[PDB]
Amino acid sequence: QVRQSPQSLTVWEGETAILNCSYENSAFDYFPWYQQFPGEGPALLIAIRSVSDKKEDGRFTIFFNKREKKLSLHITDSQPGDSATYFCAASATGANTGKLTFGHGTILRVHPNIQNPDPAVYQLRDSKKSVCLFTDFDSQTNVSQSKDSDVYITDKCVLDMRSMDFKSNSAVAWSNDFACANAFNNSIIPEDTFFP
Amino acid sequence: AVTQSPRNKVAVTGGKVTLSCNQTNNHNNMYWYRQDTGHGLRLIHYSYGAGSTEKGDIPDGYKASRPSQENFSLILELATPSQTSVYFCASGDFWGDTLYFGAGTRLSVLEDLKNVFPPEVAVFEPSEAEISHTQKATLVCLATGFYPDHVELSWWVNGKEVHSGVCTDPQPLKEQPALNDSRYALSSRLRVSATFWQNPRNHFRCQVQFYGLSENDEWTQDRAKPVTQIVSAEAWGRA
Amino acid sequence: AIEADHVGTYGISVYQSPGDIGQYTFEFDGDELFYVDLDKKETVWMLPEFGQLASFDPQGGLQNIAVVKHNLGVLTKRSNSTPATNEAPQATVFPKSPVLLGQPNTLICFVDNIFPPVINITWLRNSKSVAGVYETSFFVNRDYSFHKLSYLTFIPSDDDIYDCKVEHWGLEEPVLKHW
Amino acid sequence: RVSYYGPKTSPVQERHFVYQFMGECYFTNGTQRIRYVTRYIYNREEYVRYDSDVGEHRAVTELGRPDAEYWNSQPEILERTRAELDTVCRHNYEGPETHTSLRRLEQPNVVISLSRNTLVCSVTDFYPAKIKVRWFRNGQEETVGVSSTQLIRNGDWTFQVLVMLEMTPRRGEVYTCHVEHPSLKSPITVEWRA
Repeated sequence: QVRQSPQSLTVWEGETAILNCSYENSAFDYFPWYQQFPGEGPALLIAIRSVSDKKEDGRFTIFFNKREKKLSLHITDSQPGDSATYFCAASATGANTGKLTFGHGTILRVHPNIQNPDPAVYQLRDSKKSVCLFTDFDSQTNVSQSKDSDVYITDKCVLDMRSMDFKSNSAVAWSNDFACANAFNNSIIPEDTFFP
Repeated sequence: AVTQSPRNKVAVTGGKVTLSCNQTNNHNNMYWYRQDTGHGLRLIHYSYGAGSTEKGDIPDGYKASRPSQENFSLILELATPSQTSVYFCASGDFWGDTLYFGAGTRLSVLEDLKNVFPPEVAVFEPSEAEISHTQKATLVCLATGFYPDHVELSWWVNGKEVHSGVCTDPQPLKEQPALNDSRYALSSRLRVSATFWQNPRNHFRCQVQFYGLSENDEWTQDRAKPVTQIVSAEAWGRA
Repeated sequence: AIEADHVGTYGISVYQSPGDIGQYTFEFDGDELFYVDLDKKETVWMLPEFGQLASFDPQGGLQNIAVVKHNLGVLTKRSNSTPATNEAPQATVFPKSPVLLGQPNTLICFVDNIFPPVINITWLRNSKSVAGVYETSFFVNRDYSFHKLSYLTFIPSDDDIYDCKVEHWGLEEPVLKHW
Repeated sequence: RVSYYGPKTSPVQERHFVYQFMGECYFTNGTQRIRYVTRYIYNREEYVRYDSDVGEHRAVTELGRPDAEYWNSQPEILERTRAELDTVCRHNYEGPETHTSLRRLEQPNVVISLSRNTLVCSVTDFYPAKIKVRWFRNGQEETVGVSSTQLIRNGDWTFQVLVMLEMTPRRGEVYTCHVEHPSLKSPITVEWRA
């Protein structure tokens, strides 16, 4: 087996992500770390061999401990484009098998550093249902699902207008006697939020 | 590269499902994995070359086939709902150290086709308060009541697909997190400058690619067949 | 050749086409440690005790046979399809222990200079086909020919003679080896 | 347990066609001197080989030049083959062979019989192959008329040698067969009273 901790990690833009792996069978000598983006197949990110404890590739670094049978992938100065799953595989290459046995992967979410937030909740028009949009909040806050059913509170989202600036988070809530002042009452909204 | 086929498929229990994989890298080792949450990547079958197949960790239910150096095929002779998953093909060289995975195949095995619903798309125009508090305008798109989560959501501004100022939720949401056949919804956001939204010449468009039934199935209900189709909703600029 | 104390002959692969016939074996100091049954995809140990003392993942043999099949295709083309030369085999029969009436014994038939590695070795006691026999994997010789040994558990009685029947392509008609 | 690693057959870029490969590990003084040799044979004709005393794929015939030059060019192949002196030979010796082939000790079965005159001392079912067999007649080493067979490899990890003595049984004589072997704390003396 190959065991990866923690099952999912969340880091702020700039900090160092530390994804941990550990294997039982000491016949393992080749450890490739694969990376997978949503809607994509995984692709070899960075691989190490038991002979060398540390492999460096710019931002990425594998630390290998043959004694304790433990590995640690470090990503330094993480960009929000590192948000992805990281599988840690191992193989005893001497067996000439071709089988790789993968870990279950850890899920990396990299929070974008916001420099100027103005969190707010707006209401939008159906055109052509009632939807409430929660924008411009700092990445620190956590949007939690609705308390009761009939209400659909989606997860945070990162929007980047290329031309001017622009990083901004946003979550959408909608139902079908709901309104917007009470939409995210069941989440921790920052005390200085706008309700037009 | 390594292209699997088809990339989305819906099949009833008891039918035959042939997942094809082609690889143009002149590799010899080929693999059929599947991905499930909590269980990582689990190898189903693999083949060292033309004519031979090897049994992975989970050969039960599946039967490989390698008629060529390029082609490696999974076969599901009697589909089961437990085989509903995302299948991944790969290839490598002899003694290779890199695996070359394919794009992906979302496979839905279902007891009844009646739970296959296309989505309903509706664009929500931005609040005047956001325009008059930030000088920005966020349109929000909703694709609701579709099953299964085999959709792809894209924004089209003035006839060209945009990415700047776009974000879509990572995974859909269940409209009733209790029923096993609960349909899904997905929300996306496109933010443009206020002065861009206030030119009523500009039209913003929300396209939802829905992967469902095919022309070679049978539909036995009073409504339209939920084939693989585009569903879009549009909006224009204002004052 | 090279002089040494011990000689492990690790990873002996053979492939022959047409027919898709292979063989993957390990040897040590002349004796076979195991072979990888390519159809059962399993390591058959010569001595079971060894199989309980060590291990060999038969998949390594499978991939190595795949590689060798590949190399065989390429080298088949590259030599303008120069086919293989057949080799006249040479058979000798003798018993495991010295002959003795009614004493359970093994009648060994050792056939050498086998190429290509396709032989059909039949036992003929009272001029009638017999078979508790056991035959062994092909052992590689220094000249890259092969020798194969077919044993035969038997009880000697003065009544019936014995001959080894060898069928091979280097042989116009089969060849019989009396005893 | 311990595991047997094979060499990685490096890959190349009616009638019958035969291809063979083999990896030969030559040990002296344990692992104090290992020599590793991989051989690529097409139709009984060795055309490429890697000899660790050389350190590089050499062609043996004209068919081997493409593949030798190729396997030399790519370091992923070459340095891996070079390493297979430690990842195949040294590994297999220091591990699975130590637990199997190098641990096998089968004591020999010494049995004197009289064929008709000629005494036959049969030594059967032993491993490994080092063994000494000396006749005595009334306690004096006989080296005349003594004819031994070659070392016979039975094919089940057991050897067997037959040592015939020519003699003439005088009543009261005492012939002994003296057998030394590394699976024997003390040597074996089997006697035959005339």
